[PDB]
Amino acid sequence: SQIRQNYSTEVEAAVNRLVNLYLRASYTYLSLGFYFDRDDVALEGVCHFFRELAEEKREGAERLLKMQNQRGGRALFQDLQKPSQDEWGTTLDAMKAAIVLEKSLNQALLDLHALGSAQADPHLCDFLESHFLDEEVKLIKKMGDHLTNIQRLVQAGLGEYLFERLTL
Amino acid sequence: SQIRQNYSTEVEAAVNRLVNLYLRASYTYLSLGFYFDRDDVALEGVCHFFRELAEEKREGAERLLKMQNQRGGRALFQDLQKPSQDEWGTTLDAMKAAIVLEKSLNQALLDLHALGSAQADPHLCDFLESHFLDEEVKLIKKMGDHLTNIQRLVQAGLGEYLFERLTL
Amino acid sequence: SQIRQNYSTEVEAAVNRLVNLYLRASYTYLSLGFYFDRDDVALEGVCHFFRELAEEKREGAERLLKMQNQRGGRALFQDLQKPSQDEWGTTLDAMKAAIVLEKSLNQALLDLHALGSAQADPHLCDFLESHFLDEEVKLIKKMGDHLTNIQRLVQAGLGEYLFERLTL
Amino acid sequence: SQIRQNYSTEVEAAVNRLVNLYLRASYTYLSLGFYFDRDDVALEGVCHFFRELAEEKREGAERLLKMQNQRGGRALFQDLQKPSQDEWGTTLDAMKAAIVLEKSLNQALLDLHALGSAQADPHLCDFLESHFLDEEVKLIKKMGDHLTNIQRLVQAGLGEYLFERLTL
Ligand SMILES: CCC[C@H](C)C1(CC)C(=O)NC(=S)NC1=O
Ligand SMILES: CCC[C@H](C)C1(CC)C(=O)NC(=S)NC1=O
Repeated sequence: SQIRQNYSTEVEAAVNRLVNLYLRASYTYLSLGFYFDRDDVALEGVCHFFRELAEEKREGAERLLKMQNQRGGRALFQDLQKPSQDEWGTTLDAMKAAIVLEKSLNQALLDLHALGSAQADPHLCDFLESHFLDEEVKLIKKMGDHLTNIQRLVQAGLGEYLFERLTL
Repeated sequence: SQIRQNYSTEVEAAVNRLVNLYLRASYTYLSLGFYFDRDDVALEGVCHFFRELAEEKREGAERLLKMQNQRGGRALFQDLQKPSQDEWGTTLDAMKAAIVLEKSLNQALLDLHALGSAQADPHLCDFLESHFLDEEVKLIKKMGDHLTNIQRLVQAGLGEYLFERLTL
Repeated sequence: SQIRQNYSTEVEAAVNRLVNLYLRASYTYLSLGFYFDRDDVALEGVCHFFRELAEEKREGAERLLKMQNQRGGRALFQDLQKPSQDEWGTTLDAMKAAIVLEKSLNQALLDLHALGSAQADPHLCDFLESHFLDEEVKLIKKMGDHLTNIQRLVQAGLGEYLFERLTL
Repeated sequence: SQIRQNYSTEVEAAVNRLVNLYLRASYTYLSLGFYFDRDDVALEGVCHFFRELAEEKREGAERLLKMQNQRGGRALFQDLQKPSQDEWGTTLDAMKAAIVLEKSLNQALLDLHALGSAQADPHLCDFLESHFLDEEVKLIKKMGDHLTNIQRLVQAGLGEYLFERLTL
């Protein structure tokens, strides 16, 4: 590539993997969103919460793809694995699964940052810090807060309704 | 009729029956609405929900009557049977009865559509699809969502109050 | 399902398959979009054209999922297969592949409509006609128009630049 | 210096060198700009492109000088070497020379960042990342895109005119 400079093949490949992880995360949130839209689940606040997260992860993937091109790397796409569950249980179950997912994304980000540091790639490191690392930390804090409130509310049916109405 | 074209006597009669069904549905919702306005029931959100549905069914009947005339059919009215209950019990009972009513209207619509198809009456078929079929599907989904939330809330008295305050 | 009415297991499954097809189409357009964003391809008008299509297909999938829930069907997700190519060649190659993709989506829509008709499911048939069938016909006409203009322009390099600047 | 803290003599000197590089880059773009303003070259879009870059590099130098003072370093200026060419040939030649220049600036930035990291000077590292590293990456991507389009257009005279009219 005519523009490629200080961009290692290792980082390029790791960025492609992280794109796949973000798209897969988006797909998972899509599934979570429509599960709470089921007539036998019917928690619209929860549905909206997860659908918004699907959009955020998709946007994250697109930002990574833009950066890949800006650096002269080449986007390579793989199959997107279907979400790990077909039915997501209670709001509590769903939020626990969401925090597990975000922590795995966060760890992938931290791994990529470490790689960037080892390759002496400051543009990559700054890119991750500015657009991804703090966003993940804030989202995980929010999920933790939600989990704590859901747990304190669980009269389980009553608690789930009130959380959806008054928080989400 | 000078304007009548491709409008079978079978469809004409079925449309008159569907008008009666919609007016009867409107009357039922009128009764449901005023039951929840009783001082010993006193659930204003529920009262408003059903009164709005009474207006919707009445409007549906008028749209059918307009179409009957547009096609050159002749409106024939029958007695409107009084609603099946004088007292409607809990919000849960009422919502269950409402979904039963809507499914019966929906089935009458599907039957009429089938008749239209067999008579090769595309104007009728399009009319039902554009103004009735999707409206019914959306209303039934909403009722299902309500039923699910009411059920998860039923501290029965507390649940009924919260649903009325926070959803309706 | 408490709300499910006149919704066959066959249609439910076919809708799930069509969701997968739309998500896969969205993924393909995502890949096409970022290919034209490469510094060694650099056709921004083409990139934007395909990225907008990615968004349209994704929205189509979400509308299908909403309808699945409205009817009381159950969304089931499968792996999304990666796009059929990693590199998409010229604008001409890409547009040809795009029209092939849209025709396959269109055929899946026509198959589903035929299924709906055979199952006597007028809500499904109306849903497809109102939101999908005409959109596909219009998009395919537009692509055909583009293909014809690209072809008349192909001084191949010059033609590709002018099309991107003056049409897209 | 009363304010100087954690600012090594090595970084101070490297910053002075980078100021010289940016001023020299500004001077080069000034020359490129006025070459395309010649009546026997006459490509106003190209002239404007390079004149804007002259202003950007000059601003970059001033930001470095401001930072030097903020840290308690002492600005030292050297002769500015005249640009490497008096005449810049075709738009293609000029854009190639521009990308070579930007890559050399980028490498100087990466070297300075590496120095900062080795000296444990996080303020310097953050300063470069926030104001210089991403700007360079974006500018180099843009130049690569331009080069690719110029190349696809080169009927050389015709191609050069169209690029100037329709892109710049
Ligand atoms: C908002 C969900 C997006 C969706 C899950 C998905 C991946 C399947 C995505 O992340 N991005 C695009 S472009 N299309 C898609 O279908
Ligand atoms: C816009 C060009 C600026 C110009 C080349 C130059 C260096 C010669 C510069 O970069 N900055 C200042 S203050 N004066 C100058 O003459």
